[PDB]
Amino acid sequence: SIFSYITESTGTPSNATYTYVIERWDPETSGILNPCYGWPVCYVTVNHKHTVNGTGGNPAFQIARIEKLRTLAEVRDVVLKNRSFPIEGQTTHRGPSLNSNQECVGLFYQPNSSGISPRGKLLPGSLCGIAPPP
Ligand SMILES: N[C@@H](CCC(=O)O)C(=O)O
Ligand SMILES: [Zn+2]
Repeated sequence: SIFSYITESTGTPSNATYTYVIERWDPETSGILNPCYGWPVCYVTVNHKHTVNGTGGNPAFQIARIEKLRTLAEVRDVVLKNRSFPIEGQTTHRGPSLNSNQECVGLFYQPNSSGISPRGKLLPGSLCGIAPPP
């Protein structure tokens, strides 16, 4: 799984600044495929749930192009090579009202590198608000 959690949500449900931690991404040993393999363009990003359905907002930043990577394990290899973990920082949400159970910052896949991301979703196995085991 991919473990991330928000440690502070400053503001209101519809206008918030999140402080977050993406703490750990466990090895990918079950053969899960990259859900955006074969798209013309796909990014893995740090992004947040923007709607009640969990679709992506404006990403904090993009980590890598991944549309040529067939498996989720290959995506993990590229993310862990290019970013030291834990990934920590802030991002912002302005849009639909989200309660704490609807807030989440994590690793999204998406075709766009900036702007609201209706086709962006958390990568498979993303856990929001749950700490990893020691
Ligand atoms: N930077 C955008 C954030 C949009 C979002 O919630 O993804 C704004 O403040 O309008
Ligand atoms: Zn948002």
